[PDB]
Amino acid sequence: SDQLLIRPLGAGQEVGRSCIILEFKGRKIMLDCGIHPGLEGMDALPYIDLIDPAEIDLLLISHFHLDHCGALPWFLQKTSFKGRTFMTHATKAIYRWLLSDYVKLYTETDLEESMDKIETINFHEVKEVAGIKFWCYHAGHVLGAAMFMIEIAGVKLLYTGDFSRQMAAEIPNIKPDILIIESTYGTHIHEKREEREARFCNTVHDIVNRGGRGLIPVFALGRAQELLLILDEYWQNHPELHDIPIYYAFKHISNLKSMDHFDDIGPSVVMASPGMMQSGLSRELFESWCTDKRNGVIIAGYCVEGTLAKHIMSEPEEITTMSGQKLPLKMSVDYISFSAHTDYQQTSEFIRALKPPHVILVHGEQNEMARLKAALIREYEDNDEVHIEVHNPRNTEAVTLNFR
Ligand SMILES: [Zn+2]
Ligand SMILES: [Zn+2]
Repeated sequence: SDQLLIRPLGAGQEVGRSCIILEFKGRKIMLDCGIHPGLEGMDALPYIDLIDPAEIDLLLISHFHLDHCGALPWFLQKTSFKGRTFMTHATKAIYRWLLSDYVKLYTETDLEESMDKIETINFHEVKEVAGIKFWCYHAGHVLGAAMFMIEIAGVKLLYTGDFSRQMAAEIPNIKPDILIIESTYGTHIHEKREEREARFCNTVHDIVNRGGRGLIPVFALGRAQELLLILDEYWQNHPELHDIPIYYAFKHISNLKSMDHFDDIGPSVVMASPGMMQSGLSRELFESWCTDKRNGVIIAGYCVEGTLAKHIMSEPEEITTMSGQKLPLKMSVDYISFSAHTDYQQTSEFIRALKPPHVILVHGEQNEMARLKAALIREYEDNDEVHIEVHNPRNTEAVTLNFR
């Protein structure tokens, strides 16, 4: 029998800095290498100290979001890592653009110097490195997102990275022995898409109707363009809103460039990034509008601990200006999901289709992940013909499996 070891260095019982180590029959693989959106500098990095970069044969990146590849430039240009790295074409493209803008660990120089060290891979195409065969499936979630299936000595493991089944994620016909899957939404169930878009539109409407400024923080394109389509349509069907502008930083939406390139007048809707409001325009606008109860913000994506958007949802009496000033939070705050992750029914169905004897949960808040684990254990705790062990390792903790 051969022993297989899986160990999160990031995203273990948390969302952020996804980086999971896999060790089997002499090979070592790293799955993702991102940073924690809610942490600063070196503290926002996975615990790559526990390992020797030089011993990593393969590095696979699921998608372009920062919590999955935010720390790559650093890893590639500042450690003893001399292995091979792979991404899908689109992922790599958006990588340079996205990580660059992130540069407001490494520098613009390092990023451009890592591009050469990153190989691309097409979907449904088998690649081989050090006796490790791998290929990817569409993950849904975002453009270019991939779920890597890995095979070593006949043992197969599927890593979902981040995925959605609502472009929908493919369900592999090839059954893996091990499944590493995201736990973002835990046991939550997503509300009907139509009810979601209606509540989103009615909330935006309420804000501008009372003379308010409505802020909609969004990232690169995790749903940005989709929301613009929803609002524009709604505006078309409501002539009484034609004089209320909608800016994006279509027939009713105009593009904005900066807080210095737009007039902040009467009621309006402004969709700006970053989605989690740590800095940038979304944060500046929030700081300029938070004291007026007529205004409102609508968080349309999942927000990691440590971020302003997440804190705002706790409905604090006051907020902290980037400059350190204290401002009262009077604008309304609403949360309507559009982050594109699977909910419990979708995760459950995915796992039921593949029936992996071993399921390893990552990328989920501790408590959310614990309920998912329990609910999954409960699902197969009844039938004795399907044995599935669910693991929820903390960062640094290893899961050990023996094969053959
Ligand atoms: Zn993601
Ligand atoms: Zn993620």
